[PDB]
Amino acid sequence: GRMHSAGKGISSSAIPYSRNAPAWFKLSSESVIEQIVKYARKGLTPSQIGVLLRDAHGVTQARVITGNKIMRILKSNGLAPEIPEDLYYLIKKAVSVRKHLERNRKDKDAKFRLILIESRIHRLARYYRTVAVLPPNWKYESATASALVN
Amino acid sequence: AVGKNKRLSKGKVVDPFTRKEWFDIKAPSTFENRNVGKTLVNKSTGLKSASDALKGRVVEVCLADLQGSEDHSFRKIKLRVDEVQGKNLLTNFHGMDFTTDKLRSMVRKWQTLIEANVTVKTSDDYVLRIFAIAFTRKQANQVKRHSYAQSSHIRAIRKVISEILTKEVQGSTLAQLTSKLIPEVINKEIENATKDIFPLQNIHVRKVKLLKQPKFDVGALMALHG
Amino acid sequence: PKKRASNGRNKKGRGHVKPVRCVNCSKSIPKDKAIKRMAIRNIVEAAAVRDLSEASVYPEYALPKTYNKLHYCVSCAIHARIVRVRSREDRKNRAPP
Amino acid sequence: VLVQDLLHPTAASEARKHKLKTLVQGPRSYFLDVKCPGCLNITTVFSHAQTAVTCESCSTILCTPTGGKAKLSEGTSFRRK
Amino acid sequence: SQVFGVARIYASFNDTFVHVTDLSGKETIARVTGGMKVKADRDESSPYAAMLAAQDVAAKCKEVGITAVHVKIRATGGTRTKTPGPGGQAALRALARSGLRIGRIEDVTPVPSDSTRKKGGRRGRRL
RNA sequence: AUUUAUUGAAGACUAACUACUGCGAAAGCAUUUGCCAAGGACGUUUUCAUUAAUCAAGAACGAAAGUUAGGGGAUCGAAGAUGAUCAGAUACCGUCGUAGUCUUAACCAUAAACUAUGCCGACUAGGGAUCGGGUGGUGUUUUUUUAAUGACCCACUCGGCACCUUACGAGAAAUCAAAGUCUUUGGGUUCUGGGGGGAGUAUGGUCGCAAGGCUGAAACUUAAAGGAAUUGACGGAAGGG
Ligand SMILES: [Mg+2]
Ligand SMILES: [Mg+2]
Ligand SMILES: [Mg+2]
Ligand SMILES: [Mg+2]
Ligand SMILES: [Mg+2]
Ligand SMILES: [Mg+2]
Ligand SMILES: [Mg+2]
Ligand SMILES: [Mg+2]
Ligand SMILES: [Mg+2]
Ligand SMILES: [Mg+2]
Ligand SMILES: [Mg+2]
Ligand SMILES: [Mg+2]
Ligand SMILES: [Mg+2]
Repeated sequence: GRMHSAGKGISSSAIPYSRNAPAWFKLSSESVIEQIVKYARKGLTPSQIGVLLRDAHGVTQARVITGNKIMRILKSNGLAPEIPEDLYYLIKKAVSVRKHLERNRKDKDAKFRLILIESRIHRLARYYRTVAVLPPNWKYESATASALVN
Repeated sequence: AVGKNKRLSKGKVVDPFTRKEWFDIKAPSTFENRNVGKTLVNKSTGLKSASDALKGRVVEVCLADLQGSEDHSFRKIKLRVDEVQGKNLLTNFHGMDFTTDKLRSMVRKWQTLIEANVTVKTSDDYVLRIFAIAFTRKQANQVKRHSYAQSSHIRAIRKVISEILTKEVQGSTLAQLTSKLIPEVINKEIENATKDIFPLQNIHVRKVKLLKQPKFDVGALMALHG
Repeated sequence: PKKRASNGRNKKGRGHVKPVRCVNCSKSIPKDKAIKRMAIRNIVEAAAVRDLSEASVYPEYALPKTYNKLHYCVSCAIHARIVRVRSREDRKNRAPP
Repeated sequence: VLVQDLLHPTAASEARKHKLKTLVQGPRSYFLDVKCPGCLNITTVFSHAQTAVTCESCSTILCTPTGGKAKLSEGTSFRRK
Repeated sequence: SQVFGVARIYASFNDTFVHVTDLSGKETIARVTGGMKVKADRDESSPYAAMLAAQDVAAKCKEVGITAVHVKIRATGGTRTKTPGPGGQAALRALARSGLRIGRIEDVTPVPSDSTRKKGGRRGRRL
């Protein structure tokens, strides 16, 4: 794998066999759900919410404590982003590389890496457009992208 | 070959050692000896004022002969003549440096060479470039055969060496710096500070060069030669 | 045919290694392909050792050394009997003698 | 070896493997309950934390993140939950 | 009781220099080279020419007044050979046996930190 | 003159450390430090949920030499000027030396650009080293004798650059842990070849200021050209008797 590199690493989470977890956990579904939407109200993405629930609170993973997933909880409570999280992070990585390239033109490596970053952006944008979470005619172009980051 | 010269000049002698005189060279007081040897200039004729030709001479001389012991045998000391008074011409510190064989023996392979240098000014306004070298070492019980450092360790060690050199050279004058360089206390200060980062044997302070000298100010020079 | 598995050099994972000059003929050779030796010698060569030891102003003197790392091209190392041609079975020996 | 029980490996040999290369993959991490000096305030902290987890009563920071397992602060008393 | 100069033997290939100076190195006594003692371009760097030059430098430095010498043996250096030529050990042993006293032998061959370019081309000196 | 000493200027390079070691898509990358973005592996009871593999068209980078226009021009040095060697020697050797070598803004787009081994995936033998991360060990050592640390040691694991031994197997062999799982012939996909010359030539396009790059035949000619090993013979190769 590692589609834009030669790396072949196997490092991922190995989630447990019990889909109903963890039998030292006494809290209720509504308490962790209000915790989730409180974290979302102060502007945190589902990844950071899950990290905070995993470490500070004991929440093994939110799909097995509650019924649904963190993004579904946010979307149902009305705090869903206009563009998905991985697309947003790839666009802000691209805007950092373009600002550096404007400053330092002689960075051919940055030019190469920018081509890779924008290839990943177009692959996600094609997928998200094909499931209609982005409207068709959503296009990534650089002068729009510097502002879609805010 | 003696006979191949076509012309010695394009165009077309009295003994020169009678005309010269001796002069005894004196070390500053931060050295166990003073008498390092003798030097020659012309007689101070009416046009020449031979002391003035004799001012700018540097004599490099081993620390063993200045200090008596033979443990300093691999360090040389440059002594600059700084005033002439009556046949016993008076010198001053101009620079330490190692010898080629000592440095070539220290640097071996399957270990990391670590260098640092700073360009720091002292209390009496000389500008010094101090060089330091160090080399990684194996532990006892170590079975792998190379013992390299991990190149952030080197960066941290070089930071600690630079901060120690800068701290010691401000707040020392030069005569204090020579009396610090003789017993090797800087080497022990470096080894005390760096043992908690990596083992790092052979922690010698390499050459020191004067880069800019302040104005003459004869009283401090005469303070050395008692 | 391919004579050596290592291509006669030591380069697995670079693409380029910056070259050195032969000490004998000034031929440019990659640093991994060279024939590096290390010439460690006393300066007085063991025949003048008694004359200088009795001529010294010092007792107990060190008799110091010269250190040099010699870099040889393949042609000069073979011509100077530093390395020589070995048998097919004996080329695979990497140990020094 | 040409005959072996692939369905019932020994406990030692399964403990030697990587977490994904075992028979059924599962985490080797765990949770701890950590008690901070002073106020009792038991709190559950993940073993490989990635965050500077603090107890709600006071800034009495319980673990620091590292490349692997979190380093628990020195006066702390943990139990493996 | 002993008065010192320094000896400064530059023993390259193609010639050999014996050049005594004072301890400061500005005042020169008895610079005699190898080629000043033979009748051929070949033997300028011979050990025999080296010992004759060292003998005659020993004579002139004793009659000047120098009794002992600090010896600095040197090769060409730069981007050239760095091993000493054939006349080095000959000159050293000759000024040792002549009656001068010896001290503090050192090598002063100028070694570069990645010098400019060696001559010869990338194919070398093809002969 | 050469040689010695004290300083100064210039431009280039980054020795020793330097290795069957590291990073980079390749070309390539070795003084210190600061800034600017980037990346792999590891860890992970985080998050999305098929978003993937390979790739005509099209695109970014691409050693050296070369070109255009400025700067800079220390060293080496195509051409050239010369001194030898030689039958001849505008070659090898020696002394100089222009362009170049360095840099900025543009081109060029080739190399024995090589591991002469396309990329992705699964399975099939052992072994010991090492590089990066993690885990475990009341393990040594340093420091506040006790602590974390750091550096080592032992065991395991993930990812890497490789190496050694077998020959399950493969192969024409040399050899190969992939060049195996291929007449018991089907995991996915892209590119190239079809006897040797003529020939990477003509011609037509197309890119380039040029030098040239990329596409690219035929008439005709030929019975071999070639690969890997074997035994001799020879060597201005190394040893022995
Ligand atoms: Mg891909
Ligand atoms: Mg994989
Ligand atoms: Mg052959
Ligand atoms: Mg290459
Ligand atoms: Mg260096
Ligand atoms: Mg390294
Ligand atoms: Mg010519
Ligand atoms: Mg090819
Ligand atoms: Mg494969
Ligand atoms: Mg490891
Ligand atoms: Mg490994
Ligand atoms: Mg690797
Ligand atoms: Mg053949």
